[PDB]
Amino acid sequence: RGSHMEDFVRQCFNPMIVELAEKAMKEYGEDPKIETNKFAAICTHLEVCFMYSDGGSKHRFEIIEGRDRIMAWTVVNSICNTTGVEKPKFLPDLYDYKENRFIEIGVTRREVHIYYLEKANKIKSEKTHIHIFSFTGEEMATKADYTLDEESRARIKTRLFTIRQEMASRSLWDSFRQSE
Amino acid sequence: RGSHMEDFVRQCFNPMIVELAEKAMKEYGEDPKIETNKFAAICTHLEVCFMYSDGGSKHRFEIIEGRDRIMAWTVVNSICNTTGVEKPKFLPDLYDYKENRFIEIGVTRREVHIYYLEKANKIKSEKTHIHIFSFTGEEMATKADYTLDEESRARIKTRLFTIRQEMASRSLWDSFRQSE
Amino acid sequence: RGSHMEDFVRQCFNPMIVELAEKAMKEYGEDPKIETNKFAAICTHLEVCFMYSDGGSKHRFEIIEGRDRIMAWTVVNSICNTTGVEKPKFLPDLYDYKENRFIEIGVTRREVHIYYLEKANKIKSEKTHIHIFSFTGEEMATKADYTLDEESRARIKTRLFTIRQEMASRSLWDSFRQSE
Amino acid sequence: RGSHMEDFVRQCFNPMIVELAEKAMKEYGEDPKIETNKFAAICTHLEVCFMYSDGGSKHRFEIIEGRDRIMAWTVVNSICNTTGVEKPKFLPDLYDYKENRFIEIGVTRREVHIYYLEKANKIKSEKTHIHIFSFTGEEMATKADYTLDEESRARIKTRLFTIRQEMASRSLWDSFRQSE
Amino acid sequence: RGSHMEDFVRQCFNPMIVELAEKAMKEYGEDPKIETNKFAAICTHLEVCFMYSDGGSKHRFEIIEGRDRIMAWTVVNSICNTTGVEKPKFLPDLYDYKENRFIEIGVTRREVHIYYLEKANKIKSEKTHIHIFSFTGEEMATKADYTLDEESRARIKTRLFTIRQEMASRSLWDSFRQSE
Amino acid sequence: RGSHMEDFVRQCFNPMIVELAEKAMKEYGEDPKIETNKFAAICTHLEVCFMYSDGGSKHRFEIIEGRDRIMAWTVVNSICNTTGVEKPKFLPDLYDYKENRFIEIGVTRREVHIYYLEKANKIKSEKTHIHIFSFTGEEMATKADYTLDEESRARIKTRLFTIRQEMASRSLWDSFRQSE
Amino acid sequence: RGSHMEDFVRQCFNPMIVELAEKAMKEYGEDPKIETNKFAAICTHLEVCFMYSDGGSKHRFEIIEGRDRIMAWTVVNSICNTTGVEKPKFLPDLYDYKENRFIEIGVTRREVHIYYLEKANKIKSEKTHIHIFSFTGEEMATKADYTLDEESRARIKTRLFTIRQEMASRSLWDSFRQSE
Amino acid sequence: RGSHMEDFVRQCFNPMIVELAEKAMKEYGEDPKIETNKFAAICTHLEVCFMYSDGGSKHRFEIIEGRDRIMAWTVVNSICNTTGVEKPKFLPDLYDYKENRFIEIGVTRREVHIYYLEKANKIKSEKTHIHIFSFTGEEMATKADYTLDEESRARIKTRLFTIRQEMASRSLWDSFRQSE
Ligand SMILES: COc1cc(CCNC(=O)c2nc(-c3ccccc3C)[nH]c(=O)c2O)ccc1O
Ligand SMILES: COc1cc(CCNC(=O)c2nc(-c3ccccc3C)[nH]c(=O)c2O)ccc1O
Ligand SMILES: COc1cc(CCNC(=O)c2nc(-c3ccccc3C)[nH]c(=O)c2O)ccc1O
Ligand SMILES: COc1cc(CCNC(=O)c2nc(-c3ccccc3C)[nH]c(=O)c2O)ccc1O
Ligand SMILES: COc1cc(CCNC(=O)c2nc(-c3ccccc3C)[nH]c(=O)c2O)ccc1O
Ligand SMILES: COc1cc(CCNC(=O)c2nc(-c3ccccc3C)[nH]c(=O)c2O)ccc1O
Ligand SMILES: COc1cc(CCNC(=O)c2nc(-c3ccccc3C)[nH]c(=O)c2O)ccc1O
Ligand SMILES: [Mn+2]
Ligand SMILES: [Mn+2]
Ligand SMILES: [Mn+2]
Ligand SMILES: [Mn+2]
Ligand SMILES: [Mn+2]
Ligand SMILES: [Mn+2]
Ligand SMILES: [Mn+2]
Ligand SMILES: [Mn+2]
Ligand SMILES: [Mn+2]
Ligand SMILES: [Mn+2]
Ligand SMILES: [Mn+2]
Ligand SMILES: [Mn+2]
Ligand SMILES: [Mn+2]
Ligand SMILES: [Mn+2]
Ligand SMILES: [Mn+2]
Ligand SMILES: [Mn+2]
Repeated sequence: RGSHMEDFVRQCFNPMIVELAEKAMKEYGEDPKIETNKFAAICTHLEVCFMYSDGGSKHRFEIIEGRDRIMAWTVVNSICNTTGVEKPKFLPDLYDYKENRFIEIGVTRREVHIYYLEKANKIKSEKTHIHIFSFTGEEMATKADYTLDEESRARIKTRLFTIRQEMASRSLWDSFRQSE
Repeated sequence: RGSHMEDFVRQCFNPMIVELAEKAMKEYGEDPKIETNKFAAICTHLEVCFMYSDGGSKHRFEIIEGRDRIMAWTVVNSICNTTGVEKPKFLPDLYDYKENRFIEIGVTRREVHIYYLEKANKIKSEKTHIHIFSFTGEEMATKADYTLDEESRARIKTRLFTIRQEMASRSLWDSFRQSE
Repeated sequence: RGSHMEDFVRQCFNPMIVELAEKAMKEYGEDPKIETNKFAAICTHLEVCFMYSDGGSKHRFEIIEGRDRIMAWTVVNSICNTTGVEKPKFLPDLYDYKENRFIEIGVTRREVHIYYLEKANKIKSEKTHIHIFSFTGEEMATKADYTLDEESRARIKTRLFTIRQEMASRSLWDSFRQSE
Repeated sequence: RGSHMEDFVRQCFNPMIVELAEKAMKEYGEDPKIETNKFAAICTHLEVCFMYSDGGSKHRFEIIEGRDRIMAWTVVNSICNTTGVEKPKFLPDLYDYKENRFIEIGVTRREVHIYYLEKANKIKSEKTHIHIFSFTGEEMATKADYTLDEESRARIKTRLFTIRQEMASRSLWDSFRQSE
Repeated sequence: RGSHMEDFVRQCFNPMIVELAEKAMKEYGEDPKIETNKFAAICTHLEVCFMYSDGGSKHRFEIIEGRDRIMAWTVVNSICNTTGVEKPKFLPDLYDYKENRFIEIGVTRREVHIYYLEKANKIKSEKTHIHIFSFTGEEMATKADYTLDEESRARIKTRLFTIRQEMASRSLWDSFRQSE
Repeated sequence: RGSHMEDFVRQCFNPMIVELAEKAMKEYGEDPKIETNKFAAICTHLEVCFMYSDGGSKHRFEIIEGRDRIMAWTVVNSICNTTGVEKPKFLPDLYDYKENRFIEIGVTRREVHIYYLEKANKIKSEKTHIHIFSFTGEEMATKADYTLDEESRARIKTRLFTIRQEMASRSLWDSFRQSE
Repeated sequence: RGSHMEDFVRQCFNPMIVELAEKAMKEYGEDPKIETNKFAAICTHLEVCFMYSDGGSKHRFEIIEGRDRIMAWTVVNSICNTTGVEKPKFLPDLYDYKENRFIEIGVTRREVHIYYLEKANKIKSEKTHIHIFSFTGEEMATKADYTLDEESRARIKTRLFTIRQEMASRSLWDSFRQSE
Repeated sequence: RGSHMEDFVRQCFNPMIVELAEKAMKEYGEDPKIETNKFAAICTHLEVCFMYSDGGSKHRFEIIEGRDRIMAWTVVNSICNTTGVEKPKFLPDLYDYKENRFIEIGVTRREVHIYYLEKANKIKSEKTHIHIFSFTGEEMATKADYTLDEESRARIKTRLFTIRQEMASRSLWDSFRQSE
């Protein structure tokens, strides 16, 4: 195939992140060698999810994203059958042991307002918290509750804009934006 | 022997946990290859004990469980001869340097109410704190003092229900429950 | 799913071997959680291939098995376009830099005579060397040329019979044999 | 070349620090083998920058110094395009996610009063925070805001005076002072 | 020589601790193979010093003990020439960046009251803080200021009584006590 | 218990060797804390077995000693069912893939002539090769076939005499000799 | 800059190789970010040099390439002043302790005949051995003496053709060939 | 002290070598901080001894140099009491299990002829093999038997001349030569 995007994704993200995004796509019948613009998105979404859980206390979050589909639903059941939160219809990204809610992390190339509206329409669970990030530096969260401290969220926005700059420096950003 | 339980225990728990539970059973004349349902219990009890001490401050707990019988009693003596707490009749699991008391950790497959009553009858030391966990997500502690924060205890309950789900997914949970 | 085979495969083989066999099946639309008898075969075939290359000199073999389908064909092309050997129709397992030939490694649960005959009918390349191993301790190679020393091949047969014993000790061998 | 300074710098500083200072000089057309007094300064400035970021919270600082010139400006842009701080004219050393400002770290062999005055004249950005350290144990910061706790800044002053003592013990301090 | 004490010291303490105590004795013309009772004391004193600095914040303490005689005095000078504290007459064990004072750590086999009185008579520096521990579980500190939290000091007392029990279990404690 | 032997064994042998000898004794109902003279023998026998297999080629030997009783018999069966050698009545120490025979390694504190005669009377398998070492530097092997090169066997004799010297230097050798 | 070549070079070669080629170019006033086609050549030449020394015995070769210019000439002097070989006019790549000669390794994108002729004209040292490799699988060496075994040289040719295939798969080979 | 030699020795030799030479001098009442020219010699002698044993087979040599005085004599006794070689009067450097003799390694700054004559006069053991190296590239061995292959000895001579060049590049060689 030989995509400049694919080689950039392998140089941009940590090797363990690339491996999980590969397993995530293959589990859903997708090839990172051809769906390279996607490939960059699951890597980006995975890193943001891991930096998100890195914020806060040690035992605060339970990481759902990055596990296999069967195991992620197993941990979701264990969380629901121990706390009492209703089972979400779709797989969330994290669970906040401090606020007692599931968190859906979103990373958008378009306006934060549109994605969240698209995400909120999907999740009929209602109780699931939504937190959206953009590649321009904006963010949007449910009830204006941004969960983490400002410094942890600012670190995520900075990294997102760095991925955007490195992509545009290789003339790959325009195709990345016009693909979501 | 070739027990599905034994292979599940080795896949479910961290290798160091399995090694300590093996040494614990062998020290008391028990073979994990035949007493597989037990084998899963010492592993579960060991992990809960280690996640428990992982909660709280750095120097808060002294881990008694997981040591050899002679060395565990040596540390118990050192704690008693330095603080002044009475020597317990039976080996506890942890010592809380913050609350100045020994902690007995229990993990039950039956109702939390029965196990604690069974545990409290045994410990005539009285001063020893009891903290029970169940595979269904409930917990019971002495004087309603649960020692740790809610997030640390919720992480233990979630892991316990995951072990239950993985066991039932292999048709091994029913024999595990009807063996305590 | 919860298969005793799946847990045995994870306990029997080295973790890196299990990961490569997982990626190998998923690349060809197969799930190790349901195709557990297969899952044990790619792991077994992978280990035999790696012990095979472990025999002989340092730079003797080029390992084709265990790579992704695209990369394995890239190395096959490089070997053909540098030595002059004809491109095989199917992906082989190794290349012998000493004998200047590709090697197809086979591991059979049935009689070695049948598998090799089945393998030789497939490879019209003719030049590709075939080396078959069985779980009973027999082996068969092209032109009676067994490539490696007797000690290296004996180590492979011993390991194969150990996998057979561990499988039969868990009542999983009968289903493994009646599935090839 | 064979400079006593060069061998002292390699023995005094951590190997990773020496490698970054080497790459920093070579990127700007300087050879650490001849510009040995300089070589000791970029190493010293690099370590102080890393101990500075080591103070405070986990996600507090973004380390600009120690990166390549192109990548450091990329992170500066990402910070400016996400928070809104004006782009500084010169490359700073850190960014404080807590106070929302860039920090310029200075290490002087002369009086702290002169260096800061020289530094403040250069940075027309105004918003950039300046923090100066000396090899005698004094420090000077903008608006008397020293950012970190006293213990973290005291650790930096102690290390600086140790470098001075080790240098003077080798008769290399006098040439180091008369070279800034 | 073949001393039971020497083999116990190597089994009781961490290997890095044993190496530093060896270098400490040899620097002062002492052989751990014959002065085995001493050998156990520098190891004990070294571990207590390291557990002491392990208490408190990250940048709180500067470890003087465990360095070579020349380097320890270099760091003492740097601390004195940066904070302003008077140079102590004898080498202390730690410096408290929080309380701005040097700390002398003592471990006694006799009554805590006698050792501290012996230590206080030696240090004419006056400003140096003294903190004594005993193998029986008692402690004594200057101005009743024990610097660390109760849990960190209780961990040190517990370890000291464990060393006493292991020594007495080998009939080596009586000679250890009658040698200070 | 507090045995000088036990502390010497932990200081003399590599930690992994001590762990295997511990598991070996406990599997056969023996406590290394009281049976200390024995404890030194399984450690010595284990190291000699590992240095023995270290001699020769890479795939030459299959290590039977050091495995659990069930797994060692599994590998013995695999070797017998693949080569054709008769199943030995007692567990041997190694299998020689080069000479096609099992090897029984013996380490004696008495005369090599007596032990081998005692060993040969036990093994009715006849085909099993016997190789005896002594703590004085002598050795005896079946059919005068010493399997390995002279340098590898000389390294084993040297190590054995070093263990003897270290034991006698602690007045533990006399009890060690009068206990076989 | 954002070159597809630069990202491919970082994905194709081992990270340590990329670091040495970076230091090699910067030492000679070249930037791998703009001279990307070159950047791929020093990486390729470096790997071939390291695989070359990997062939043969343990102490056979002394690696000159990959060191700094000053240190490489130091080792060249030591080799000349100990064996007696004349000092070469230009820095070679290796020294063969077996054949007692320096080796110049060449990797060409054009015909092997032209490069060697260009190389031989440069080296007036005459005694220096020349060994050329091409990306098509051919090789040329002085006096038809190819130094290493066929398997080691075949491994180098295979890797070279793999780099060519990966480059052409990204449409970067044509610019790579038309740049030597 | 601050010696350019001391800093060069720490930069020139591997850290483990420097630590052993430090322990070797301190065991004999010598300080590497003042006896810096010596300090460079024990490091040089230690490395040559380790490269010497690195030549030849795996179990060929027993390394005597680099151990403590008591332990080195213990291994010497074990070698003498197992092979039968007479106990040497002075501590040798290695034992050759292949040739059955002790080896004394010498490194001279003067003529090889003088040192060996000085060494041979000392060793009345006669059976001990002597092998001398010089910093100019010459060597001298007993009975013209140089033990190792030419390539292994040539690697030692090359390293010795590199140490000489690095020393002379720092104006430290002249004092090093005029101190033996
Ligand atoms: C759809 O196929 C895949 C499925 C998974 C696992 C489940 N998906 C998520 O969890 C998830 N996916 C996305 C996402 C990413 C790229 C394109 C489209 C979307 C919608 N954005 C999230 O925020 C999120 O949480 C992983 C990779 C895939 O390619
Ligand atoms: C009984 O034999 C063993 C003894 C030990 C060490 C001492 N036991 C405990 O500390 C302990 N045991 C249990 C426990 C676990 C399984 C079945 C029955 C019980 C009662 N539950 C605890 O809560 C606890 O603290 C370890 C493993 C054994 O199999
Ligand atoms: C078929 O789907 C898969 C394909 C691959 C990669 C290509 N296959 C081989 O290379 C290969 N496969 C087998 C094999 C293994 C199990 C069942 C059936 C067979 C026929 N036996 C070989 O000897 C061999 O060389 C890996 C795992 C798969 O499940
Ligand atoms: C000038 O050439 C180099 C440039 C860099 C990168 C950019 N420079 C800094 O960031 C920087 N330099 C200095 C500095 C250090 C030594 C002498 C003179 C000065 C002025 N003091 C800082 O405080 C600082 O922030 C690194 C090493 C160089 O040699
Ligand atoms: C005296 O010779 C040695 C000197 C040092 C370094 C300086 N000494 C201390 O720092 C120090 N020594 C002791 C100490 C320990 C054992 C016996 C007697 C005493 C008095 N108790 C401390 O509290 C302390 O701080 C180390 C080991 C020695 O053997
Ligand atoms: C007997 O109980 C134990 C059993 C094992 C495993 C099986 N035993 C051997 O394999 C084995 N034992 C011995 C041996 C060692 C000490 C005392 C007596 C003897 C006779 N000498 C061998 O040469 C040998 O091969 C390990 C440790 C034990 O304590
Ligand atoms: C003399 O004091 C020390 C003793 C030792 C251990 C025993 N010495 C040797 O083994 C040894 N010494 C030397 C040597 C080295 C420097 C100056 C003088 C000499 C004569 N040359 C050898 O060849 C050798 O074998 C180590 C370091 C010392 O400083
Ligand atoms: Mn998700
Ligand atoms: Mn999401
Ligand atoms: Mn317990
Ligand atoms: Mn319990
Ligand atoms: Mn295949
Ligand atoms: Mn195959
Ligand atoms: Mn800067
Ligand atoms: Mn600065
Ligand atoms: Mn002290
Ligand atoms: Mn003290
Ligand atoms: Mn045995
Ligand atoms: Mn035996
Ligand atoms: Mn070159
Ligand atoms: Mn070249
Ligand atoms: Mn010597
Ligand atoms: Mn010598």
